[PDB]
Amino acid sequence: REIITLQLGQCGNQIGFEFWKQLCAEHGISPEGIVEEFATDRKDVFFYQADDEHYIPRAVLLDLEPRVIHSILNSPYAKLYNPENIYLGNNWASGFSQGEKIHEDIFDIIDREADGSDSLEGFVLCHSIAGGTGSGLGSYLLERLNDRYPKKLVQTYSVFPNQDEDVVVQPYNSLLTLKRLTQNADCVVVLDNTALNRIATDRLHIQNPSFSQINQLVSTIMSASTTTLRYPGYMNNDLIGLIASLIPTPRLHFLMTGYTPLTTDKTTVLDVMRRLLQPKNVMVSTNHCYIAILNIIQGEVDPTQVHKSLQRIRERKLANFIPWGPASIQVALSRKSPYLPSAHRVSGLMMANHTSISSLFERTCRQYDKLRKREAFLEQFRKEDMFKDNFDEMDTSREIVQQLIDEYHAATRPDYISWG
Amino acid sequence: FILLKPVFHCLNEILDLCHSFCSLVSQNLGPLDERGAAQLSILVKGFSRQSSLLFKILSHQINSDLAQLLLRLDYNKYYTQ
Repeated sequence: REIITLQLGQCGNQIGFEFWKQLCAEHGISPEGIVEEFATDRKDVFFYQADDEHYIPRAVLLDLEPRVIHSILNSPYAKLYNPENIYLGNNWASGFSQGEKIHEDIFDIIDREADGSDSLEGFVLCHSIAGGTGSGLGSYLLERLNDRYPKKLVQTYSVFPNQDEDVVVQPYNSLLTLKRLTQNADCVVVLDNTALNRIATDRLHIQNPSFSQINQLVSTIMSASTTTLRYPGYMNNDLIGLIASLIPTPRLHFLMTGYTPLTTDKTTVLDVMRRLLQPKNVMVSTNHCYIAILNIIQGEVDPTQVHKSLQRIRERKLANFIPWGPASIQVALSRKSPYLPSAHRVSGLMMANHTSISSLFERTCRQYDKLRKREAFLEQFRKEDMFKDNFDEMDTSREIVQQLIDEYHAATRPDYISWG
Repeated sequence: FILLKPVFHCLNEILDLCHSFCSLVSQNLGPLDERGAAQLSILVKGFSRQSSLLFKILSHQINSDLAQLLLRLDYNKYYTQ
């Protein structure tokens, strides 16, 4: 069915706008919005279709004190959207309380596109973790759309703040938002700034204007992850069947992402599979290993070569991973997109459950604990104190993510007959 | 796989247990006290039995039916089965 996307945060609104630019380049529309007669493709799961010849993308544009949204206005894509949902803090708790006081009218904006379409499948949350304006508010609406509708699917697009230590309040914020993503979202697509910055410094020569480049990298990822849904495949071409294969344990819903062209600014399948398994073509940063991998192909692919290629990785002993179930590596095939200039014809995807990211989590679980011993880096905001007078909800969230780390460490081994 | 009678004669029972399983779990989303746990243990042991029998039957010999085995055996958990 149809999928509604919601973007908040300034960085989130930017990457949502660039994503819709990428899809306007993808789909049979002009940059004004008007249909082009050159075109197979479906424009229904992400675009509301009138006959106003300007098919409006199904995005909910919310903000706090619009600054970059003015720059979103000065563009030729100002005729692509106008659903009139633009409305005028620093912490998780302050942003949570500010989202608390105005919940009725933003939820009326949600109920508007809920009543606008008749079929409903999923909500994509475009959000940055511990981002200030995004944090608190995004966790609040995440709690509310899961509590209000238990029949739909919740997916999130999320980056990870990592700068190798400055914001001293970030481990509290990420800790609480990770609780809310684990208990109020069914699947989370995890990215970080650091690995994409590393790959960007690898391909280009960039130090200062990194943001403008990594946005392009992210948008290529999010378009690629939706090519199987927008163009009709037969495997996991709905969101529900896609997420139903990727979760072996209901606490594990974090998906690793890669992309086989590391630079785009002939091939057989075993080549791109082996290039795919390398950690440098991976976009997300003791024995730590995958539980189950799904890889998705896009290009001119002969069908018998994929069988030989999977046989090749079986013979390589590149499978030095060992979970406790026979749920295995997964191949899928979709077409490369027509209708646009398409360089580097065959390109790959991976969607995998990897426990190396738990190290990333425990770094936050390290940092907050140190600040919890010092008690000088909570910054003592007034709404933060009124919202929780004892600050034991952060301690309870630390307990939940500690159980999450123990369940990860049990999921690494082939011994999960007992709970971890 | 309808002319080859053994693999047919176990995959039909895999299909028979699945309908009972999905009907059984949907009755109680709480704990199972109508002896559904009793049938759950029997069903998982019988499923392991039937799956190992069909794995021996697959191992005519078309490249596709043998080819399916290696996808599930990438992990080598049909290695000890």
